[PDB]
Amino acid sequence: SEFGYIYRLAQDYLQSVLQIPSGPSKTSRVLQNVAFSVQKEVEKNLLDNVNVVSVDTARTLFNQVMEKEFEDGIINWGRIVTIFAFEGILIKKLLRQQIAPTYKEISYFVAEFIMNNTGEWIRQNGGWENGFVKKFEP
Repeated sequence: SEFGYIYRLAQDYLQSVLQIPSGPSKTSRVLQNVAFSVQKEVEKNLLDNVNVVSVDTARTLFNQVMEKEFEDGIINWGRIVTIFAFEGILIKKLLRQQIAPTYKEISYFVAEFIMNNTGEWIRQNGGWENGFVKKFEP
């Protein structure tokens, strides 16, 4: 439910990256706008010499990059938006390099990280609808 909210955010962001067909919530559309901006820059600043052949590789890649994104233990909405930006980067490299034909599997370990590492802060700072949306909405 709390997890299930973040899973929907992650699933929505995935469906937008893959350009897949109601409609996301305002919260989700606001997140997708800011996340895709960050994604464009992060993919720029980095990834080639690593082949994402498996969803277990993208999960392993995700933990490696995000444990470094939060090393100092400081968190803010900008860092949390970078989580979704990196999920989009891994989907793209997965779609290309998967030695295989998984939407659900990626949404899950993105939500697991957010829930298990930022859930308390997100709540204490307004949640998605009273903290993130209020800060990033037009």
